[PDB]
Amino acid sequence: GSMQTHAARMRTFMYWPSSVPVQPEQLASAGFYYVGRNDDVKCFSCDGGLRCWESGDDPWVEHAKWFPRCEFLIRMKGQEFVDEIQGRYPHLLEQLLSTEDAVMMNTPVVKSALEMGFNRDLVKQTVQSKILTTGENYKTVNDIVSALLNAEDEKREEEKEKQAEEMASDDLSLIRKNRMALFQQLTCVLPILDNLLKANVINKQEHDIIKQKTQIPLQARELIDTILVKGNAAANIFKNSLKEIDSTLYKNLFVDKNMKYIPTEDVSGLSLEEQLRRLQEERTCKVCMDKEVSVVFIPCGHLVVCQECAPSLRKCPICRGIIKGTVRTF
Ligand SMILES: [Zn+2]
Ligand SMILES: [Zn+2]
Ligand SMILES: [Zn+2]
Repeated sequence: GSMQTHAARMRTFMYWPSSVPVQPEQLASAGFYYVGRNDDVKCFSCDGGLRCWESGDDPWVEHAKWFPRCEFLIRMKGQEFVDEIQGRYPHLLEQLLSTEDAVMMNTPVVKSALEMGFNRDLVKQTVQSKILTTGENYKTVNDIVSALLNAEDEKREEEKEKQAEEMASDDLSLIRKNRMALFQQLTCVLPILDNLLKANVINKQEHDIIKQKTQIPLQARELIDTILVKGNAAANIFKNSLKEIDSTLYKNLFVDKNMKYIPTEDVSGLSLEEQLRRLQEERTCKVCMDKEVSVVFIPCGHLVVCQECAPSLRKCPICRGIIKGTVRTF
């Protein structure tokens, strides 16, 4: 409970990057403290996490958009304020679970940025991200110019990073692009799982985690995501094993590259609770391989980690998307 006081939260912002336009006082008053990496913050009350703050962001409003049941928020701002924000920006989370001259590229603000010479693709990615993470486009030219400059710097950093780490193989990329189709169509889990163990790509604890799931499809999605997290060596074992197990599936995925996906139902109509129930069922944190998954990444919408492991990740292990916030699954 050490972060329950305003004074304690302010002290954490000692390390806060001075260039972020959102000031420590605004964040701390809204219940957030600095977790110590980048510009990641968490609420002391609800444990909601938000990152990648931009000019014009109001911490109270973002708090209510994403964490409307937080007791601190409700006490400080009132239920009316929370209902108001939820009414203005409805169903932000559910939209994440559902996931070229668009309307968003043609507002006065965005045109003003384009007319200054900002790269059009950069503007598109930055605008798209803004809408998915906040439910709205840029409000002023000063805000978008500041966000675009920051986005340019992040892209440069990403370059250096991606260029210093081992590149994803073709095989890993293929598995990643066909994640959902494989969740649906892979039924031969154990031979592949045994082979990952024998290759020391996974250990016995991790082997047990996947083998003990109670239904084939539950085992299968744990296997696939574990592969995506472990990386190139796991993808290679998967590919080689599949060949011997199911020639038709191997061919579809790695040779003809013609897998067809089709959902049995549009869960998009189910309640948020039920969508999360299904997404979370017998899913184990892919980082610690011990605790249950209990976090949804914003804005990619993936369920991959527990609450203790989330703060350690800059990017989603599944899709490599930059994580801009974390919400609890229950
Ligand atoms: Zn909160
Ligand atoms: Zn974990
Ligand atoms: Zn993701």
